[PDB]
Amino acid sequence: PCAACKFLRRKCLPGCVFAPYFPPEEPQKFANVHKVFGASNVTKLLNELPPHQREDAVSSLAYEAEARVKDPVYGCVGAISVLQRQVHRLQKELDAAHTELLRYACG
Amino acid sequence: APCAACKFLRRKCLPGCVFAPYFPPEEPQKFANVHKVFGASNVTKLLNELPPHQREDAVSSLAYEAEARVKDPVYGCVGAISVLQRQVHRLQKELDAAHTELLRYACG
Ligand SMILES: [Zn+2]
Ligand SMILES: [Zn+2]
Repeated sequence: PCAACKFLRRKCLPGCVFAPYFPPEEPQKFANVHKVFGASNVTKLLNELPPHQREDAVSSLAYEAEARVKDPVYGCVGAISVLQRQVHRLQKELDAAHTELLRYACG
Repeated sequence: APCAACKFLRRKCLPGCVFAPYFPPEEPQKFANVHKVFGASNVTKLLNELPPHQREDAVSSLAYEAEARVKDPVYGCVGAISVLQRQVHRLQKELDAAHTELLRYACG
């Protein structure tokens, strides 16, 4: 029984569409995804993808869902905002450093 | 005029519609993306998990996340995080090296 069928009460049949990606030892993975995206959407979105991309797709969904559970307002957009601010700060600092270095290089 | 959610769902946008303050008619693709990725029912319930003063930010985040998954159906906005993780590390390395070079100009 995969994590999905355990959660969903149903028997986990050969070819259960979640079993390849929701093992029972990771209950949190399916609970978060179901709460944020919904089991039906996930089946729909996985069917739209090449089979060889579905493992990475599930991993991304699980990451996004977990971030949504722990930060209901921003989810992982919060991380993106934090990282974008730090890029800006560092690029500003690098600007000053590069001009200082260029002045030294000119004698 | 019905909000973008009610126009998409082909239902009457009534006074008190939970979507109307956040899905204006001028931005139909915003709702279409959020509906595809999260679903109207999930957004309805999340919006009611939140106080009024956070709903606008929540929808903004959902919209960005859904648009990212339309553009990148595999990784979504996690691809952005991966890129930003690499870039921050790289810029920090470059800045540390520049500070080291500056000190050698003054001391070495
Ligand atoms: Zn199963
Ligand atoms: Zn409406």
